[PDB]
Amino acid sequence: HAFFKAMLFMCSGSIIHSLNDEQDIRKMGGLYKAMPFTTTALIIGSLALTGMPYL
Amino acid sequence: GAHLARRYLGDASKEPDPLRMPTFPPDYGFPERKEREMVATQQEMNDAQLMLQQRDYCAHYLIQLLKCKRDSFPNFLACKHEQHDWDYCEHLDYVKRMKEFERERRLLQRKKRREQREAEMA
Amino acid sequence: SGYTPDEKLRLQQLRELRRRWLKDQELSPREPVLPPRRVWPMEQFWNKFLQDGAPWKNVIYKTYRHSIFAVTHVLIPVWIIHYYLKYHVTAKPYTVVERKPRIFPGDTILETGEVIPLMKEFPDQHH
Amino acid sequence: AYLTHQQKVLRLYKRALRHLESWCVHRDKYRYFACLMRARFDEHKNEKDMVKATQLLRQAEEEFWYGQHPQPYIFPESPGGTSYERYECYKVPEWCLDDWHPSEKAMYPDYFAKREQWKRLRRESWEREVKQLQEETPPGGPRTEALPPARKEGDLPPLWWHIVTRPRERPM
Amino acid sequence: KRLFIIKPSGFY
Amino acid sequence: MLKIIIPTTMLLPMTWMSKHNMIWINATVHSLLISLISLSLLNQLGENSLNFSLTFFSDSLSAPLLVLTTWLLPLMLMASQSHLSKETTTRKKLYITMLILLQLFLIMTFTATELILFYILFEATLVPTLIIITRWGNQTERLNAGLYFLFYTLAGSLPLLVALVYIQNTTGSLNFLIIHYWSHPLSNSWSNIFMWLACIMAFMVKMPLYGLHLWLPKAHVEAPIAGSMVLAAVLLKLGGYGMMRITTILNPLTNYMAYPFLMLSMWGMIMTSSICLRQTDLKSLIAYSSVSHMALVIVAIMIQTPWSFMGATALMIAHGLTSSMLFCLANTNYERVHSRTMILARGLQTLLPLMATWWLMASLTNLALPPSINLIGELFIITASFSWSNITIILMGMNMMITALYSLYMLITTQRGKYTHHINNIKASFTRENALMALHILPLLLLTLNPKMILGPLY
Amino acid sequence: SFPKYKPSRLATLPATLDPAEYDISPETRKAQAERLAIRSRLKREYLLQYNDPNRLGVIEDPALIRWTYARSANIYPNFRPTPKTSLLGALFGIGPLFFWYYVFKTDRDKKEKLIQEGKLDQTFNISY
Amino acid sequence: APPLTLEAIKDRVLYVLKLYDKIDPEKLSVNSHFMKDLGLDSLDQVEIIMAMEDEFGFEIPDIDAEKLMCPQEIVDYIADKKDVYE
Amino acid sequence: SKMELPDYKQWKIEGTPLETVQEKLAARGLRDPWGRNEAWRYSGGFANNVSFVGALLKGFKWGFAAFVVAVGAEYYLESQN
Amino acid sequence: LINENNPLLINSIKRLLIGSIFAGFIISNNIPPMTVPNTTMPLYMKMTALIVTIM
Amino acid sequence: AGGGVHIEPRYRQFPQLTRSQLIQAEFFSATMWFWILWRFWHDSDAVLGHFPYPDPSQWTDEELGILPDDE
Repeated sequence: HAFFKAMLFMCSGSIIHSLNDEQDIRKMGGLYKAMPFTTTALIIGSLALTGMPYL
Repeated sequence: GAHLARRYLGDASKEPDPLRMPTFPPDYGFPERKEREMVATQQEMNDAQLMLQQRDYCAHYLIQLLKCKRDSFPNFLACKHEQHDWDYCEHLDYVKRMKEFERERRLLQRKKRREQREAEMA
Repeated sequence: SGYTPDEKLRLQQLRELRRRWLKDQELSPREPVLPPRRVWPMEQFWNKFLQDGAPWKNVIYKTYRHSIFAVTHVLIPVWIIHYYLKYHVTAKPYTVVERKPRIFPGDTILETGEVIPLMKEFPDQHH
Repeated sequence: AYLTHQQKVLRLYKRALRHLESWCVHRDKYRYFACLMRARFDEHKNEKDMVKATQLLRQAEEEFWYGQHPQPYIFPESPGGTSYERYECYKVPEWCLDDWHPSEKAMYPDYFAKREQWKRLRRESWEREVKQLQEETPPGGPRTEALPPARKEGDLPPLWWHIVTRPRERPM
Repeated sequence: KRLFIIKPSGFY
Repeated sequence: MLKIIIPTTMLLPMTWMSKHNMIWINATVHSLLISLISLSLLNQLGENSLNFSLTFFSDSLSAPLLVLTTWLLPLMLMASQSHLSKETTTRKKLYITMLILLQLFLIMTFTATELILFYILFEATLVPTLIIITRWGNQTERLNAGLYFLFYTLAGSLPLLVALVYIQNTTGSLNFLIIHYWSHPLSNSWSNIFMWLACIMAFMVKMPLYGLHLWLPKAHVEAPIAGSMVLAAVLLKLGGYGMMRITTILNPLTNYMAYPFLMLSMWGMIMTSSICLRQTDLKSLIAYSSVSHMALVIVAIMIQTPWSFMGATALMIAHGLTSSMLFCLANTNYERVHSRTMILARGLQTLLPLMATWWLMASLTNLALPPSINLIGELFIITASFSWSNITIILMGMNMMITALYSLYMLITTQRGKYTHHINNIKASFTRENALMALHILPLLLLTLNPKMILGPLY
Repeated sequence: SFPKYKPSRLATLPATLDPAEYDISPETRKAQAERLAIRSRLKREYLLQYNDPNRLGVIEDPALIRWTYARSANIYPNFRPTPKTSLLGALFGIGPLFFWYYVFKTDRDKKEKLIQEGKLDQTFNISY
Repeated sequence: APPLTLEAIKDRVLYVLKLYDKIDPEKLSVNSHFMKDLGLDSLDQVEIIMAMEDEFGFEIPDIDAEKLMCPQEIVDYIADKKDVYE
Repeated sequence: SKMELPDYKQWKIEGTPLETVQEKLAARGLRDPWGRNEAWRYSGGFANNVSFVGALLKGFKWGFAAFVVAVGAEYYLESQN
Repeated sequence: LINENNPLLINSIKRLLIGSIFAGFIISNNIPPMTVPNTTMPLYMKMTALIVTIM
Repeated sequence: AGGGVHIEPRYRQFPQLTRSQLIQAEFFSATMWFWILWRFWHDSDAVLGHFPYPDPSQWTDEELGILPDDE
């Protein structure tokens, strides 16, 4: 839990600072192809957080 | 499991409670029930720094996982069949665990039906 | 529904005074005028090495910084801890007491050389 | 003070769209229902009975309170936002510079000289601006807190120092 | 452009 | 002890005859020098206390408390040359005269080898103090405060005097040693109960006491800053020091006739701590905070447990050093804002960075987080109380709640938050203020390395 | 419609849907107008002293000193012994003290009742 | 966060007023009074600010919202709140 | 750079999903007054958003590509064994 | 203004990325057996670790 | 102060990316999927199951050692 849960934060921190310190989920979207590394990092943490196999 | 449904939602009198059994004698209905065996004396299992909760009959298959793992260091993927060997006997004695659970259950049904049958017969 | 002429002129005057106030909130290129400082007489070697900062120079230049940091924060601390442990902490009894070294059947104990006899034959049941 | 009836309608409409934005989230639906929200506004505009309007405001905001988002959207730099005065820690009053050591003051020569110009100018204009304030007080005390602008020429707006010299919203 | 920063006296 | 008592007196002729402006400087340096001499008493044998002579003797309880007094004298002297330098030399010299005399009585009181000898100067500390609050105080209610303080402690001192002389007429000398070795089990007769009250109420009225704590808000808040430390740092320990010294001829009557006092103190500290959570005056919040900690000391003595006394001495000296430092904190604002309302001067961390830090670890030390001896003080009492009764922890720990909320609440309200807009008098902290406060907290942290000295006679 | 909002002291009724402001009378019209007037007098005079470039002290706030005086000093001289104060003082006073006395004595008597014939286990309890 | 001058301001402002199809895309005077010139309504005048509020990402107080009546006043107010001076 | 503002006369409502709102309000009678404001949010490079699953299956193409080479390497190595 | 090209952001997240992918595989295979992993156990609560998250 | 960063802000248009930040994202998304079923093919009993679970009705009365109901 230490690995991915900490990870999910600065990835969200990456989104927050870049998109003018806004934390409301209502104000992002389309960051998949706009923020590739963070999007990959977020979904990796999300899959790890779900106990998805062999991770 | 269907056992809980048959107990709480069914005839709880015919369901063996885990805390209650073993109630009937070992050889009751078993001509010459054979005792379990322990290849490893408690001296080496105590020596092997093995946890008491792990200090079961199948622990005899466990005492060499740590030995080979220590010898296999740093290669952590060496012992695969050997580790598989231990969890198999884990399965075997685990398999023994619900068969005897059902054995006492079947004895419970057999005794209950017998008593009711003879009660109306007498 | 509506800057009234009085308040509109008020905001007009107050704006430009604030604009000029911020127009005085900067600093000159000379600013800050820093007083002279004394330097440790070893920076000359690195800064001269840093004059070009070539790939043949920067990695080696950073090596000294990484090396001195390694000695100061690892070598010196580990020495004093080991000296503290070896001759002061371990001098008193039962201050470094460790778990008994786990051994298994079929292993020779070092200080006695005795091989513990192999555990008796396994039932040999696999999958 | 007096909040006129058409003003409250404007405030309610503004808060309605903000809440509707929080509910709709997506832009196309946000523009969809806001137009529907707009459509159900302009048709009740030509009523000659003010009793209808205030009665209309009654259940309308009663609808607003029921339908308000439990987690409405606020920009961070607004009351309740995630950056509400989060930069207030860094800001420092300007008068604290008077306590600086002369070595520190001399280390910013030109700016502190300009500070002296501001101080002297404020000192001179203070008498003029207070005289203007007392010369045009509404009878029976100040009726409103609104400040009067600088009337004559070569003067400064009365009561200007703190607002003009307020610390910036980005102090660092 | 960088501008003045207002900080309390620290030399003391 | 003569190596300390005579030098302490010797400052008085010196200060009264020093130069016009050399009064503070000369007095401070020898006052620090005397505290250095008083450091000699920290050594205590594993057995009977150091008995220098029939006139004076020091134990493992008096010596840690004695050094606190001697170390304190520089701190009021260094905390007072800002609010008194505008007065004439003679009055300033008279201020040193009171402070030096106040110390001398404390030194002799803590080291008295005779119980009645203890009683005179322990009571005689009133005269130098009463002058300080009433003369140099800075508010109108200081006069009623002086009457409140003087009469409230005198109402208990006299019954002690009648009790002590009665023990003389029945058991001979009241020497602390011969009293300890010649002990008679106190019967449950009604007279012995009233004798128990007389020998106890004088000391118990002195710390605070819930019901008898009304003089602290009057005295401490209205007292001058140099005095205000003393009414909370050391004289509260006089009421303390008496307790462990006198509770050796009252056993076992203290075993039974202690529930009303134990019950008053345990529930009382929760009440008075809750006062701090909803106070308006900075000094009053500090003074009421001292009530809760001191009430914890009152609880500690009345079980007569080795662990209880063991943390009792540590708590007193740890609390005394802290309460003085917090009273320094109130003074620092008091010079600038010229008022004691808390919400008047919020936002000091932005203006005064280091003074905010000095307010920081002072608050944590009052928070009694480990390893600060405030924690080692309270935590030891918790175990002693817990062994006495398991329900105590419910009342014990609930105090740790309130002492956590108001301690940071005083911090958060003053230091953090937006600075007050209309103030423009706060200047950089004088090096006197910062240096004084470092001399408070630093030995307090330095004591954490070896609290074996401060533990007390039971250790 | 739909359920409305019922208020409480801790959860006050929002001062926007309160019927009081929605209906308006001429008496209320100057009532709020004079709220601005008295507030303007307080604000302008404070700002006048605030913006004074020679005021190097503290602008004293009468509301603060009155609040401190009323909350601290001007209370007992206005205290009058009346039933509700009398029982409240007795309840929040000796009440918890005697209540704590009972349970703690109950703990103490039960505790020493256990050990006097040996109904407790403290074989390793030595640092009491 | 790169800084911003008032030149970038009315480039963003005049853009957003040009966004209003009710507004003529070529009658954007810097002091185009919304009522006298564009002939909108106060409700539509209200509609401007939250469009501006999302454009610059910040709240405009409602009391100052109706007080803004021209593109210049909007430009002036946004410059003051963000302490824009060049 | 001076942050060159894109010209207005390129962002419209057609093609973007906002257009479905348009004729729906046309039947209502009210015309969309600010469709072009959100036109960029649905047009330009920010359109063609990947479906939800495709986010999870990101890199699957190269993943399965690395599978066969690794598995085939093991298969021959096990065949040698 | 969205951007993550800062090396500090990239390297910090990447370290936790490569950590999260393996982490458990290394640790679980490496730490000695300390409990008794149950083996005999029916399918329909074996799969439920992943069934429940599929919905 | 001075700008000139490697990026530049855009107005309502897609911001510029870089060659590194895409493939770095592509690489780790690729090897995680690599790691997903590669461990599955090398180890399936962990997720699927290691031994079958015997059925209660199936085990015989005799091997259960229940005394016959008739006597």
